[PDB]
Amino acid sequence: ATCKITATPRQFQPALLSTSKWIWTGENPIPGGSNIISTRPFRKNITAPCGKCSVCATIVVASDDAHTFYVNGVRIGTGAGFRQGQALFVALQPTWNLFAIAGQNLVANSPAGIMASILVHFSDGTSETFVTDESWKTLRAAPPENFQLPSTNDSNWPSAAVQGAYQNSVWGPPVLPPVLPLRGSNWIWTSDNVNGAAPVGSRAFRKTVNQCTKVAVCATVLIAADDRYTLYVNGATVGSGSSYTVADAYTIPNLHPTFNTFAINATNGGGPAGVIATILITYSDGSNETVVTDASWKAIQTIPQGFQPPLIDEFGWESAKIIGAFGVAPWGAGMVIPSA
Amino acid sequence: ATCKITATPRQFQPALLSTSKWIWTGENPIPGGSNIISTRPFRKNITAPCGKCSVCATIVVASDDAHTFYVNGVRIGTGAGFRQGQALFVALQPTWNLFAIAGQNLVANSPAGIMASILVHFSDGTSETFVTDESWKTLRAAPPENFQLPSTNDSNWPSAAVQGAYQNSVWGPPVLPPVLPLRGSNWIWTSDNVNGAAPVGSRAFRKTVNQCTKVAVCATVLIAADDRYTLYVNGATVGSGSSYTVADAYTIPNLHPTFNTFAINATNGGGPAGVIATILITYSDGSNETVVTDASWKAIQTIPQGFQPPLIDEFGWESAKIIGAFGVAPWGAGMVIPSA
Ligand SMILES: CC(=O)N[C@@H]1[C@@H](O)[C@H](O)[C@@H](CO)O[C@H]1O
Ligand SMILES: CC(=O)N[C@@H]1[C@@H](O)[C@H](O)[C@@H](CO)O[C@H]1O
Ligand SMILES: [Ca+2]
Ligand SMILES: [Ca+2]
Ligand SMILES: [Ca+2]
Ligand SMILES: [Ca+2]
Repeated sequence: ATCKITATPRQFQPALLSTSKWIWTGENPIPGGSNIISTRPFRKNITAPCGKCSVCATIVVASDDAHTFYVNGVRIGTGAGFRQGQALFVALQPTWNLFAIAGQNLVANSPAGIMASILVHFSDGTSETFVTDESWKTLRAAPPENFQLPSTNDSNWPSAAVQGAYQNSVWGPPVLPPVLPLRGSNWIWTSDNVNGAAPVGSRAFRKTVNQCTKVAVCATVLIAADDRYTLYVNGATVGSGSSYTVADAYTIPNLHPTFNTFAINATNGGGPAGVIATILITYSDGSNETVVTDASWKAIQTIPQGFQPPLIDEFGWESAKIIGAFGVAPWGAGMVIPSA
Repeated sequence: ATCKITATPRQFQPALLSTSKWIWTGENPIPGGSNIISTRPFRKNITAPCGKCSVCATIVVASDDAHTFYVNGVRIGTGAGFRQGQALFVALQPTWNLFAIAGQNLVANSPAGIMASILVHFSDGTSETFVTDESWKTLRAAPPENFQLPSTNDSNWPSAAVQGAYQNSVWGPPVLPPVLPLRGSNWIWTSDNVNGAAPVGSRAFRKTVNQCTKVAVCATVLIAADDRYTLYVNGATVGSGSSYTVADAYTIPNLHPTFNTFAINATNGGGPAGVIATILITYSDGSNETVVTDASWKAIQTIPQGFQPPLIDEFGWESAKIIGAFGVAPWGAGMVIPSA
């Protein structure tokens, strides 16, 4: 039923909308034509290719006018708008997954459509993108009670009707959102960072997530530092960077189910210093949680040997100091963030 | 307020009663004389020696007729009897600890007394024994409400009266109980142990305790194996043994506060095979929990590299097989267990 996960941490791979289609019901046989104010269901049971297990997914979804996105009966997000997609992350069942979307047209005589890409990551480190298209099922009626549940049978539902393609539609191509926000996160450092500068040298930072009653699956990490950083998860090297204007994103497909420690060695070459990160963890029940760099991280000025292992004694580590919320001078708000 | 713990795992050190005294109230000025049916309080605030922090304690207590033992206001155990002591384990405050005992004489015209040794382990790996004696406070009356709480002031209480010594009393010297029971634990192995024998070779076993809402302090481990074992905690070597008739006991004074993994490499030289263990973990709120070898342990027949680290992927590990409860042939119930 389950597969061994041989996937290991890697550079984050953006889900793209380029191959996706806009879908609606076809109540107006003109694609992109005038549609009535209405809410409509869309469903697709997506099976895993034989020989591997699905682990988690990066989702980008756009809508005219609004949407609610469900995975295996669990509401994962609500959003609206076709100028920019919405990023969502979710843990998956190993062999099949039911994706369901309630799409909503809010404006009379206006076009209606939903578009999504679902980039599924498999237990062996491969991935595959699935899209909204005419293989999805819909109804010419409001979403029935529990339409998003696997217990609902859609075998007799009609096929969704394609309203347009990524590069040929009334909507034009939605821009991808950032993989994760840095808004809501903080530049942190050790407490020797004062008056807008820190000493030259390397500093370590640690954050543990341990929800012992849940099952963690995948993490996505967005990180940048002035001047540079090396990132570890459970003692394993994830990646390194040396830019405070271009952030790096990583996928961790092989989290421990209950206890995970993120550790950073960040180095200041002189002058202002800080490290900032946003981390989203997916859980097997469809929930998630976000961790940001803030004062709940532990920090130390002289880095000990083994600073990155998960179960070290954190005696003598201090609370990290918040230098500023994302946006403050001198770094500003212009960080280049990878697309979701 | 707190100290760095430089103590590391070691062979368990028995708390001994040899220097302890029996105490009561002195309502009968004859020590060991006739006493009335009554319940009486006994209290002692024990301070840590300057320069170090107390971490946890091994306690042995005996009574005529019965007792309830409190530490910093928390009830830690109830017991009775002077022929054999009762073993108790508890986490401690770093600089001072209030020990309180409600002693009970159940039989009219009979002697009355309580006796305890408190072997305190300090953050630097040293230890010191404290005993019941005339420095404890008591009352010639039933225990007041909340007498065991630090908020009760005993400054005007009279001194307890010594009823006898370990080697000179009406009771004679209480025998020390085993450090931990093996009764209640099971011999386990991998599932190739069938028909009373297992293949020659080494097998690994893992058990994790992760109460993410509590603070773990110390563990005491009792273990034996046919033919031999090596024991690890959080990847660090604790000890080894090669006897199935003489069990080994260990103290782990430096647990991680929330996540601890016990791992065993046990080896069969041929014939019957099994490993058995009992583990007690103390928590900072005065509570504890016991873990025994049972089918909740994970086991594997080909031991992988890194089998002992805490956060490994346990895919492919099986539930350990219960060979029998402690006492079954061929090993029987005669295991020599270290004294508490
Ligand atoms: C992954 C897969 O093939 N799942 C199918 C399931 O959808 C179906 O309901 C069942 C009927 O026996 O058979 C399973 O094998
Ligand atoms: C470990 C120790 O010395 N504790 C004492 C405490 O018992 C006393 O109530 C308090 C009064 O200021 O002073 C503290 O230092
Ligand atoms: Ca519309
Ligand atoms: Ca700098
Ligand atoms: Ca008595
Ligand atoms: Ca043997």
